[PDB]
This record gives sequence, structure tokens and C-alpha cells, in this order.
Amino acid sequence: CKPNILVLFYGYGSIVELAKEIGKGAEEAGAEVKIRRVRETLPPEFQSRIPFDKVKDIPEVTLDDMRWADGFAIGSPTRYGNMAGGLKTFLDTTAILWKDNVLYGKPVTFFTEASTVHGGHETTILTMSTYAYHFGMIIVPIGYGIPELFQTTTGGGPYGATHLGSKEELDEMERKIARFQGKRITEVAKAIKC
Amino acid sequence: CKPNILVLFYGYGSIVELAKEIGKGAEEAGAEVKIRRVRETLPPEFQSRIPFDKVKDIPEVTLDDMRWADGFAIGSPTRYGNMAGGLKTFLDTTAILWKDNVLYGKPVTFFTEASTVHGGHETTILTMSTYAYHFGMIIVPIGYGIPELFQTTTGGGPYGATHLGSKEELDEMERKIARFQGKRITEVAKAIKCC
Amino acid sequence: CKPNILVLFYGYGSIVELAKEIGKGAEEAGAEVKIRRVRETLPPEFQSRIPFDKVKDIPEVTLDDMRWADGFAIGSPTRYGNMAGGLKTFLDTTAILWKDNVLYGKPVTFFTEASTVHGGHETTILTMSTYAYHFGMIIVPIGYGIPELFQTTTGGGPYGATHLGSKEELDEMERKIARFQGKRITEVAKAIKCC
Amino acid sequence: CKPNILVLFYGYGSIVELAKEIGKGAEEAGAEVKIRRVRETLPPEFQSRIPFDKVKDIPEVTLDDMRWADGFAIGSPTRYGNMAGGLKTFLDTTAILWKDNVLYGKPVTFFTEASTVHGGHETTILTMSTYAYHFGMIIVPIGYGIPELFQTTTGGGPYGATHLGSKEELDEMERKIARFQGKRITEVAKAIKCCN
Repeated sequence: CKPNILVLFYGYGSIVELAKEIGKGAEEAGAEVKIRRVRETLPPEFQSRIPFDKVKDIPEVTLDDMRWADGFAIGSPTRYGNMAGGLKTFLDTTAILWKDNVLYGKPVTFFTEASTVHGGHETTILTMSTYAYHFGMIIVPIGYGIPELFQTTTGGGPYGATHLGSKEELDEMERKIARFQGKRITEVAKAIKC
Repeated sequence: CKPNILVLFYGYGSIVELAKEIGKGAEEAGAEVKIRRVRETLPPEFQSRIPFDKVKDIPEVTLDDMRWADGFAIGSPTRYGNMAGGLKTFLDTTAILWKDNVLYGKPVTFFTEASTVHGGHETTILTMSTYAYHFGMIIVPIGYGIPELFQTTTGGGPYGATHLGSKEELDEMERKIARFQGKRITEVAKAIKCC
Repeated sequence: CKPNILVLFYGYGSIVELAKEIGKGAEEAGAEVKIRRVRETLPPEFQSRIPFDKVKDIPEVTLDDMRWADGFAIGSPTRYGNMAGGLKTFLDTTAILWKDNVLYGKPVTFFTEASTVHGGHETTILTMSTYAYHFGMIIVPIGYGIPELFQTTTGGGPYGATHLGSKEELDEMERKIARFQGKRITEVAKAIKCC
Repeated sequence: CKPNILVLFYGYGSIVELAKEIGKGAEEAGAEVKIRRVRETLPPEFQSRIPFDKVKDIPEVTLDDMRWADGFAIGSPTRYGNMAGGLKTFLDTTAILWKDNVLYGKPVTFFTEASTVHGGHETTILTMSTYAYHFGMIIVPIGYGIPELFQTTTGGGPYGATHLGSKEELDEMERKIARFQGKRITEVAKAIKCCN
């Protein structure tokens, strides 16, 4: 008995390394992992500078990936305390999955990142989590499971793994915390499944 | 000295009527009112079953409408406790206005709608309010100003004007609350501007 | 094996009947249930209109009751979008349990009530949930499991079971939704403990 | 015309110094400032290690203080994403002010404190703000008014002034941000009161 973890994310920066690090932790805990991204929604003018080169290997998410999953790791870089327009759009397309209660009972964990110290590390996850209540999905926080969560001065908190700053490079603390989120969501996904 | 009020919304159903009632209530309070909508962002395979005819007279919003406004009435029907992808994507494009503090200090009020009694009437507004914090915009709730806010059994509350049901038409008490929200945003925007 | 379910609540009104109905539903799902209340924190001159004559058979909560439980049903009447001062003060005493990670991993479901239609049926649960993030407790919503959650126009919703009005008597919809929340928390608690 | 600013807070540590700085910034903006704290609600057992002597100069808040004020700076150290039980209990006693619409239309700003880097610096403010919706009070965020709000690596942010760590002493960045919040609430307070 092995859970299917879907690591879903919007973004092209440090959120990509966060998604891969979560999936790494989920694999080491013993789970089938699929890392998927959402379609871009910003008008054409914004899309010219978007670095698709570092995400060309990561496939676009289908609704079949949602059905395939026993557990979810949904993420987005903060956009003023909320998830990005890209991810929100895709979550709006899951209306058929809602009418049929496909995702009901399945666990979900949330991850984000912000440029400044307190610019959407906690609130973004709390606002994202409203989605879980409507779908009947159990929210899985990481809390203070590993010592690194007490010790971190950069990214990551009880609400979920994060990244501090604009650059795409995760430090040691942020990597340990992200992998732990992979573990925690696997453990709960295994409990509900098996 | 009269303030400009922008009523900005996503949607096609009952949300349009709420927008117009917020607009009307703001004109009665003596404000220059523009009702604008956002660019649709859903994949074309999910618009079916999306009527663009109800929004023919309502033109798309521009970024100059944002600096024009002295107050805001940002709205969206609920999409599982959050604003819709359409509104969220537009608010992402306001990153141009962010760094140079264009919207700083300007009032904002929020409104939504939900088909079920407790399925996004409150939380959608609280999750929408985060935007105001990052931009330095002051949040204007309705509270319990008019007696209709205690009396309402269908749509409307202290957080903002709502509509109950999956239908288009909105009832008497729902209409009055929306006007009061338009009044409230006008009163606060005038206070900040004319000071 | 059967899970231990603690139904913890502040209140004296209809939140008591909601607490009992959740406990009733939890034990039908096959759980060991203890219903407890929290100590009052209000200054004495505000305890005037409080009827202690109705919550005399429900014992105060201890910190080892928290240790006893495999799952939780935490509830409070809305106090302006947040929980009541009594429940909040109790949760502040659980600092030692946080430090030692006693409640880590345990499921938790939230419930509330409000006298007015959109006066804290959704937001109160959302603000209560932050507690669970800091403790690493998995949050259990009810969503739209039973068809009663679509059909209800009074109390109860996806965020948790609620009551509309000031009176104590719950209606048929509200009682079924509260019973379902007890069933849900039990199902999740059984999965984490035994499975 | 001069606005009255009430700085209301729970706590005994670095939250107190945050309250004084917001008071100072409001005074420099040109307002009468009353700094008040709330009654303790924690049971005797959990009052073993509390320095009351740090707050003995600051009087307890009364319901008259809420009527007096034209603007509010309400704060509390984070208690698992929410305000402390002491502040929550006092706010529950303001039920008469709610029924009389005393605070309706008045501006309110929020501030908090957390030991860990993302352990309630911004959610505490978002949770506290629900109070303002029910009372019809208008919320005043600080956003990114001063350049220090971009720069800070310790405490402070768009949601409100904060302190990072279990230390009591605030660093330079934090005092600048706290004083700014006091300036920010005063500006809105006199705009609502005086202008019309």
C-alpha cells in the first residue's frame, strides 16, 4: 500500500525547488510523486520574460492528476497574501471534481514564499486553506515537528515550508523543512488510504 | 470636493446586480462612479455556460481606473472561500502600482455571493482583505449600520454585501445593504480625499 | 480499538446542544466520548445574564483530557469573528502541551454559532484553525458530505456545524450536520491512531 | 481639532515597548495618547513567571477609554495565530459599545509579536481584524509607507508592527516601523473626525 502524492505549484523561481524538495521528502517516506505546474494566466505582455526553461521539464497539470492523487502538496509564491492568479484559475476548473466529491477526505498541505520577512509566509497558507474546507479535504500543517522549525531564521514555519528573498536558491534550513512537509503529508495520506 | 468610486468585479450572475446597487448607493451619496469588470482567465473549455451578454454594457477595467479612483468596491462571487481566478489574475497585474504606492491610503470595501447559506459569505471577504494590507489600503466594513443588517435572513452581513442563492435576481433587503456599502465607501473616501 | 474524542466548548446557549449532538454522532461512529467545558474568564459584573443553571452537569476540562484524546471537537459561540475569551484563555494554558508536542498529529474539527445569518458562521472557524497549525494538528472540515449541507438554509456549512438564532433549540438539519461532524472527526481519529 | 489615540495591548514583554513607540509616533503626529493594558485572565497556576512590575506604570483599560478614543492601536503577542485570552476577554466585554454603535466608523490598527520568524507575525493581525468588521470599524494597515518596511529582516511588515524573538529590546528598524504605525493611525483618525 503506497500513497500517490501530487505536488502542485504555480511559479518559476524558488517555489520550483520547494516543490522538488517536498517530492523528495515524500519519496523518502515511500510515496509515488508527480510534480505538476499550472497554466499561466497573466496577459501576453507579462509572459515574455517568464523563464519557461527551468520548468519545461515539469508537465502541465491535468484533472486526471487530481484523481490519481491520494495526497496533495499545493503551493504558490505569495501574491499579496493570496495564491497567484494562475493557481486560483486552475482551482476554479476543479468544479466538476467538487460536484462529485472526488477529493473528499484526501489530505492537503500548503507551501509558499515571499521576498520580504513578513510579506505572506503565514497568511497566504491560511487563505489558500479555505479551498480545503469546501472540498472536505483535511489540512496537514507541519507545526514544529523537526528542530529546524524552531531554529530557522530564513524560510519555513508551522503553517508550511517557505523561502525568504527573491533568488531561487534554498538554504540548508529551508530544504530540511521542505522535505519534512513531504514526509508529513505522506504519513497522513497513507493513514487515510491504507 | 467629491470622491471617485470604482466598483470592480468578476462575474456574470447576481454579482453584476450587486455591483450596480453599490454604484447606485454611491451616486446617492454624491460620488463619481465607474463600474468596471475584469478579463476572463478560465480555459475556453470551461466557458459554456458562461453568458457574456449580461456584461455587454460593462467595459473591462484598466490600470488608470485604479489611480482615477479615490475609493474601491472590489467584488467577486465565491470560489471556495477565495476570489475567482479572473479577479486574482488582475490583482496580480497591479504589481506596477505596488512599488510606487499609487493605491496607498485609499479606502476599499469588499462584496461577494454564495449559492449556499454558509459557503463563502464571510471568508471570501477576509481572504480578499489581504490585498489591502500589502498595498496599504484601508479596509471599510459594513458592520451593522442599517437595521436591515440584523433583519437580513438571506444575503448580507457585517463583512460586506452578499447574495444568497444560485439565481440572478436579488431581493429587497439584499439591495438595500448593497446601497449602504456604496454609501459607506463614498463617506470614507471623501474623508481621506478632502482632508 | 476505538478513538478517544474530546468535545470541548465554551458557552451556555445552543453551543451546548451542538456539543452533545457531535458527541452523539461520534459514539455512533464508534468512539469513546468526553464532553467538557472551559472556565469562565469574564469579569463578575458581565456574568449577570449567564445561566450556569444549564451547564452544571458538564465538567471542566483538564490538561490530561487533552492528553487523553485521540481527536478533538473544539467549539465556541462567535465573539466578533473570533472564539470567546474563555476558550482562548484555556488554549493559552496549553503551552506545555505545545512545548512537548503532545497533540502533534491529532485531528481537530471546529464548530460555532451566530445569531445573525452571516455574523461569524465561517470566519470564526477559520480563525480558530490557526491554533492547529502551531500544534501540528490536522484540521478536519466537513465540506458537503451529507446532502443536508446543500439543503440547509439556517445553520451548518462546509467549515463546520453551526446554529442560527439566539434560542437553544436546534432544528433537524442542524442536528444531522452536527452528528455528521462527530462521525467525521471519529473516522479521521481512527485512521491516525489505529491504522 | 485633535484626535484621541488609544494604544491598547495585552502583555508584559517586548509588546509593551512596541506600544510605547506607537504612542510616541502618534504624539509626534499630533494626538493625545492613552496607553492602556488589559486585565489578566490566565489561572493562578500559569502566573508563576510573569513580570507585572514591567507594566505597573501603565493603568488598566476601562470602557470609558474606548468612548474617549477617535482611533485605536490594538495589540497582543501571538498566541497560536490569535490574540491572547486576556485581550479576547476584554473585547468580549465591549458588547454594550457594539449595541450602541460607539466605535462605528473609527479607524483601528493592529500590532503583534512572535518568537519565531514565521510564527504568527501576520496571521495574528488577520485574525484580530474580524473584530473591526462586526463593529463597523475601519482597518488601517501600514503597508510599505516607509523604506524600512522593505528593508527589515527582523520585525515589522504590511499587516502591522512586530518584534522578532523572545528578547524585550526592539532594534532600530522595529522602532521606526512602530512609530510609523502611530503616525499612520493618527492621520486616518483626524480625517474621519475633523474633515466632516
